[PDB]
Amino acid sequence: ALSEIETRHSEIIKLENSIRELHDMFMDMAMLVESQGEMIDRIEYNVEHAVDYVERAVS
Amino acid sequence: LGSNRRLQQTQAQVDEVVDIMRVNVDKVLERDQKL
Amino acid sequence: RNELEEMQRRADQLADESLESTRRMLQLVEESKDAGIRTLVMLDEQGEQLDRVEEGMNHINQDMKEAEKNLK
Amino acid sequence: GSKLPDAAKKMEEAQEALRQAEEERKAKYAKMEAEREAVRQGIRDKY
Amino acid sequence: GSARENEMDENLEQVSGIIGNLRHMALDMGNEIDTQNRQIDRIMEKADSNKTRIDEANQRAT
Repeated sequence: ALSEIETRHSEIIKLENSIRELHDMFMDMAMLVESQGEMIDRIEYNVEHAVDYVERAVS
Repeated sequence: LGSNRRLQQTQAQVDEVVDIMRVNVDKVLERDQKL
Repeated sequence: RNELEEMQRRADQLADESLESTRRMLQLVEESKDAGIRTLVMLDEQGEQLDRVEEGMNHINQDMKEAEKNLK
Repeated sequence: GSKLPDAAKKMEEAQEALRQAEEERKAKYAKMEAEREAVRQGIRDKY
Repeated sequence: GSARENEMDENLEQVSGIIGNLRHMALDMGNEIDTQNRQIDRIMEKADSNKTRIDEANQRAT
């Protein structure tokens, strides 16, 4: 009974480590992507000015 | 026990997901370097 | 004897730690879901942004051919 | 009555503010990429 | 014991199901990013092409 629970417990910990690392990746992904999203906002704002300037010049 | 089989699956299931996320990290890092 | 007591006490000890491990796992997985969902929302919203950016690039291209051809 | 070097003074002073806001754009974006590649390579070497 | 087994195995099964959802989310992200990566490469080429044309058109015009 003890030897089985012992070996089972070990596999639980293995599973914990994986999930933990997986979780950390998911978090890093979100933060990293969120950061990138803000750089894109800039590029969009920047381009939209350039486009308006070009359109105004033709007119 | 039967519960060891049940557990063993999850272990392998998570391992897959990790490798998938890993590739996703690779891609987002490439996405970062382009922006 | 305290020998019985304590090898038994260990059994319960280990079992309890396993329980609390699964408790953790549950919260970690749920939090990863929030993270996942969040990420998808941002990516989708950024999708609309990028599409409008490329539309901007196409508009500029149109105005180059129109400005050159017309006001030459 | 005409007392207007004060125009000239505060004019120049604005532009000094504008020229050092250029150096805020320049310096603080230099260290922006600094802290971005730090974050990159950091994440790289942990995975 | 088996009240421990009950709750423990309940959590396990609950986790496995949710892990299934993570798999689905992971793949969606993969595809989403791939699509956006290509889009960024096209925007880089279009921007560069437009900048070359604007340099020429401006320079020649005035």
